[PDB]
Amino acid sequence: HWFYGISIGQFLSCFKRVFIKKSRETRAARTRVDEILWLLYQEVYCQFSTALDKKFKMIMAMTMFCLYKFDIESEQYKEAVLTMIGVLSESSDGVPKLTVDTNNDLRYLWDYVTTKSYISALNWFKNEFFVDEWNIADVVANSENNYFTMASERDVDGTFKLIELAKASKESLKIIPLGSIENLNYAQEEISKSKIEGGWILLQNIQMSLSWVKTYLHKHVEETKAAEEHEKFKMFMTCHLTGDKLPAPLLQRTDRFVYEDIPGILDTVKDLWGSQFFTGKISGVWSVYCTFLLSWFHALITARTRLVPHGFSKKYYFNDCDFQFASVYLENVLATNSTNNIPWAQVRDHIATIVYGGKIDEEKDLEVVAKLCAHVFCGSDNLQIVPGVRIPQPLLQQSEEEERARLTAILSNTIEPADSLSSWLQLPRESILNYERLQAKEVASSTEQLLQEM
Amino acid sequence: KIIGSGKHHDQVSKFMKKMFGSIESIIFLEDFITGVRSVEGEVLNLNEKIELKDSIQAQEWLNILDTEIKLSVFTQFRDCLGQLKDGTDIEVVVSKYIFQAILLSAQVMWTELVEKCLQTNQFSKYWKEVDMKIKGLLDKLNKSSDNVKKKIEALLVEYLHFNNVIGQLKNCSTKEEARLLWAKVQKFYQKNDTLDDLNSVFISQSGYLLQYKFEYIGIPERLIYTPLLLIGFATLTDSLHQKYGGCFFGPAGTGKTETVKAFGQNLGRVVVVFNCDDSFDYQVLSRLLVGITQIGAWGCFDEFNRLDEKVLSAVSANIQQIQNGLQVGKSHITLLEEETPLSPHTAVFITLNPGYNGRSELPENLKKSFREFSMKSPQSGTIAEMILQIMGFEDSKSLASKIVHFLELLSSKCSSMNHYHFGLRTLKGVLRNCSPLISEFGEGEKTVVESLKRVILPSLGDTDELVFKDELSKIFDSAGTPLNSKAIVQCLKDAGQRSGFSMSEEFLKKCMQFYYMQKTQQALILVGKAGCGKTATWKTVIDAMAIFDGHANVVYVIDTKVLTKESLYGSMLKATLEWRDGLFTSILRRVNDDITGTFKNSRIWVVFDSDLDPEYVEAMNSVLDDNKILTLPNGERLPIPPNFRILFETDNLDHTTPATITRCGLLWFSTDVCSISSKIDHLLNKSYEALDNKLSMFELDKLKDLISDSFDMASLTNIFTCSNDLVHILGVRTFNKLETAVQLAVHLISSYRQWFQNLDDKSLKDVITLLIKRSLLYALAGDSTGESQRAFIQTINTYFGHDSQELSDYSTIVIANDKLSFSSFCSEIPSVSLEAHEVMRPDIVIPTIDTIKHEKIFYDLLNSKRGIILCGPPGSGKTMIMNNALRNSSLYDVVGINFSKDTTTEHILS
Ligand SMILES: Nc1ncnc2c1ncn2[C@@H]1O[C@H](COP(=O)(O)OP(=O)(O)OP(=O)(O)O)[C@@H](O)[C@H]1O
Ligand SMILES: Nc1ncnc2c1ncn2[C@@H]1O[C@H](COP(=O)(O)OP(=O)(O)O)[C@@H](O)[C@H]1O
Ligand SMILES: [Mg+2]
Repeated sequence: HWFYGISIGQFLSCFKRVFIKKSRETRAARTRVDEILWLLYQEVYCQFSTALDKKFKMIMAMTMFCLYKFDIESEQYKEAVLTMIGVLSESSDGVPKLTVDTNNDLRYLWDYVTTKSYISALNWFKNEFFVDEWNIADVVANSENNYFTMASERDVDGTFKLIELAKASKESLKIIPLGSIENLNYAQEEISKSKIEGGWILLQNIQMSLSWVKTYLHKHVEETKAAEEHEKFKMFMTCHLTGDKLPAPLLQRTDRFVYEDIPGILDTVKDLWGSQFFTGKISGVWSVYCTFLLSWFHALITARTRLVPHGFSKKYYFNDCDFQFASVYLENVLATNSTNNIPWAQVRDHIATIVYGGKIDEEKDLEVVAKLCAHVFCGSDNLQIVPGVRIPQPLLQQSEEEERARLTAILSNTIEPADSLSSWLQLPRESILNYERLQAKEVASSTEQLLQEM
Repeated sequence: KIIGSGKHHDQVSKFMKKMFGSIESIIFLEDFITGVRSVEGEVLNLNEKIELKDSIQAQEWLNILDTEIKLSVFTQFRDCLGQLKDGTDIEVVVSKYIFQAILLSAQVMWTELVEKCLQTNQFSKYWKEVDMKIKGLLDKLNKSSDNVKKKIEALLVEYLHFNNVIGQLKNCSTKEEARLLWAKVQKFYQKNDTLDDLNSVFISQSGYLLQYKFEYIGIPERLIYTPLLLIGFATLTDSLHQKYGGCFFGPAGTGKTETVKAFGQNLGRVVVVFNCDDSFDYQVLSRLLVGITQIGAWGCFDEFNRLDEKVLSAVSANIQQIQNGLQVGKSHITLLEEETPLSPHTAVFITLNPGYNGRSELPENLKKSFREFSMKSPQSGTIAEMILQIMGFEDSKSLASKIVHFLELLSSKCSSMNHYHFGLRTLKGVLRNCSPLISEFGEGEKTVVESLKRVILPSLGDTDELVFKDELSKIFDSAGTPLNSKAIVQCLKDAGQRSGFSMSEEFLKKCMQFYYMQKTQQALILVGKAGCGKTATWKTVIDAMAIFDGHANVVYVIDTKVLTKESLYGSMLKATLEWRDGLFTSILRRVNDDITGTFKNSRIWVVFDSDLDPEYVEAMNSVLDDNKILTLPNGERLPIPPNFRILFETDNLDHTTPATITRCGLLWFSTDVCSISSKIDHLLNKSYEALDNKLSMFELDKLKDLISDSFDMASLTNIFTCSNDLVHILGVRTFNKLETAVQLAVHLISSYRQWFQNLDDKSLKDVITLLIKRSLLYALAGDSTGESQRAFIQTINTYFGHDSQELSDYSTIVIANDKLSFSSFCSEIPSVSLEAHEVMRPDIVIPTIDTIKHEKIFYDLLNSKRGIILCGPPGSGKTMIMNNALRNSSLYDVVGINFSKDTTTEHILS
């Protein structure tokens, strides 16, 4: 992948830290060489896994655990774990050479894998490093660089996380979105004055201005080695993993990491519902109720988007533009029509086909969106979107503020069950198990292939 | 040029098409402007004539005319709407007003009436009224002129949309469902209590309102209204309401750009279409973008996904600038390094085609300002019913349902094949071929049956024909019969038996299918393995039609793959700026330009007699389509006359695109059109007629009688079946070796005509039989190992009669001028000695039995005027045997070309 580039200098700095990091006396590995090797593995995983996404985090953890335990442990361990990864991958099958009372943790791993709990089996290797994965706080504080790239997918943006960090980190995060030539000139003035003033600056969505970055930002960051001699400022970049390929030298000069934090369905509902009234009310009570239902539907559709090929046969990024268009349509239909609910039948067919079904190009996914809309919008005085919540229709006095408070209360009362992806969404649990088995198979195949090379 | 044309004022009309997009000319008066006329041909008369003094600038009077045409269109609309509201017949009002005005008046009246009809829920009366209006328009279409016919067809399209919507509303069970359906349908309204007349009429869809700008649109190609089209309109109006642009993406040929253009026409706008990936310069596009922003027109980027990366980035930046200015509401946006006003009525649409990587999406900077939508091919049944309703078909719903069911049934039951395509395109082809058949038989079910049998049946294989017949019988209750049978069948029999061809049932069937297919189709494809009879079939049909109608025929047989694209279509000297005709365009110009020759009363045929590939046919896809024009990359755009017909003679379609197969009438030869003992007879007659010019009468009659009765198919059928048992190097089926056998036999018989007059009948019969055996052996098993040749010799001596002179491995007729007997001998084994200095010359050969036999057969094949192919391992002696056979003779001179991994065709000529 174009984002996971690694250089010799970064590796050597990471190894330098192995000695220059007297945190806590680790496990007694006899000779000092073994302890240094273990610390090297720990530091490499702790630093260089931030620049990777979840799947490659798992792949790195498993591969480096295999590399370490193919030397520390015995053959009864090596062939056991080799056949174990063969079992996890769906390409091979068999029983490992389980030596009783000799490889205990391998027996816990066997208990995990037989119970078909793939996620815990893959997190076992991460747990065996006994190291806490660096959050962005650790990366921004520890790394002695002024430039970071915050990559992710198109579904989640970590701008709020960076805002929360920098508000708690010494001053004034300053968001500078790109776009038209006005945005470009504003950004260049802002950076030229912020390298002197020292405030942390952020560059949302670098990708759309790729041609600009190839010409202005590239040579700038490559030449401004005196920025470290300027005031202590930090320049951030937000990109997309699926986006266009950033230039290699620009990416190499800056630090990189991948923001992997998918909020829960209830968390997304709460965030959207909170943000909707921040801009102020537009119409009466029914507009508020329809906006609440639209927030629920948007959260459900976005959550189902991530699963593939279970749920949606592809990945359709439903951004906030779809929500805005659906909200505008809801306001229009509730303004032209009357207070009664009669036009629900046309609220669905427009939302399920025109605003949220426009991007869809397969009939199965269109059917999925249509049935989701039918479930969410068709309601008669009591709506059960997920099996844990019931939404009563507005009152008779039509007190809008009380209705908004009641909707907030009914959001706060409920909590998300651990099996929400099977209960809150309509797809079955066996579908989730198949998806997890597929991802575990991919991880095991990739790590075995890497093991063949190394 | 316009600036310098400020005195004549008549040179602007050339550029009116470019600067207005819809009107092609300005109709002048002696000193006034008396109107305009569009590309389709239609006089829009301005209410107020424009005076043109000599001192006035072109800019000023063009500016006044720009508003005058819109005001005239509104005046026509207002006059027409009132007349229609009065209750005037649509037929009496068609002849008065332009298509756009009558269209908008109709749409507004229909919306007004159906609103109250929906209020009262009485749809039957208005449905019947609209049906009567449609029938009146249909019968007036037959009695329409060349200009009014397009207007009537477009009004039929819109009126059938009206009737479809009214019927769907009638079938709705509940008022809620009826209003749901009414919301999606694009309704039209006008404000009776407003000023600024040009903003009176607007359009409401899904609750969103769009103003109707009264720009003249002419009489455009109206798209058939389908429930997938109105969803496209709803998506476009949803995007336009929030000021977002409009993006379509989907498979090519789904009419994305045509849907955008139809949306513009319904709103009264002409959409400026920027065509991409046509070596389209960026500066001209930037100028067009500035014009779009300043005027307020709608700009559609056709095939936007194919552009150079730098050009794509620049144009995306410009589009983002325009869209940001529209969304914010700011005026005077900054582009082209200039601040220019931005009219708020501007809009940008994009159509993205699927690339090599599969799906194509917008650049990142545009994804935040464009609402993408996925286009699909329409449902077959809906537009099938719509087209059948376009024609005067009764029970059009039932006919369309039956046709669609039959097509799906065929696709499910018939054996899979590469050219078997029963999608929507096949349906549209069936309906287009059904259209001209209405003159012969009426608009019943049997017309559809005949069109299906004339389109689908020829393209089907042998085993699927029975499926076609029985499913046609069990789906369509009535099975028709074809007319014009006796005359053309007799003419085909005459034109075939005149050329020696055998009128078997299969050959006559294929000829009849080709004749019926060419009756309506313009581009023909004939597919079948080598030797089926494609050339024989189409030549026989050409001769039959020449004898029948009396029209002369001009045939241009061109091999496409021999000639490069520059030679076939036309080459341009980019370094000297001259365009060369090429081959196809030269013979097209010789048709259009010339009139002295018999070119109006004659049928022109261009037979591409070679394998076809997508690269060659994509340069003439416009010829294949309904445009019927050859679009050269640079030069005049040639119109093909009705007589000009393109045929494709090939043997496979493993590389031809589905579009070409669907557009072109396909005739598939699943089997040989004649049996073995009909091709043999045809070749025998073709050789007898050649010998006839250099022989006496009685001798020739006796000789041909002996040749005919000497062999019979009873004995030869076993030989032809046994020849397949032999292993053949460079294998060719015996149906193609028959030519070599017959030609060699006849030539060998003819070569000894001097020694036949004084020859006894028994010895003469033995000579003829032996020579026939020799020819049969060297044609059927002539490409065998050499021991299998002896096995075939034993087979030959077995299956023929036991009394005729047996053929041995070396039996040759040697004739001496001093004796009269045939004196057949074999195995000479000559001897020769040579000096030391002659040990290596390029012409020294040691004569052995193999060398003599090979030389004799090679020379006999050469004298038969047929090409030879010597196939053997390296060093076997093919070149040596040729050069020895031709060095002895003083009639042939050898030219040795040595082919390599790539020898271009001009190497042979050089
Ligand atoms: N009706 C017929 N009766 C007898 N012989 C026939 C008949 N039709 C065709 N033939 C024989 O079959 C031959 C087929 O020639 P033709 O050029 O039509 O073949 P084709 O299948 O189109 O192949 P090609 O690809 O070589 O052009 C004719 O030359 C003739 O010898
Ligand atoms: N009967 C023969 N007398 C003399 N030379 C022969 C005879 N048969 C085969 N050869 C040799 O076989 C070789 C075949 O050469 P050539 O004709 O160039 O091969 P090809 O026909 O495959 O191109 C000749 O060089 C010749 O010397
Ligand atoms: Mg032919």
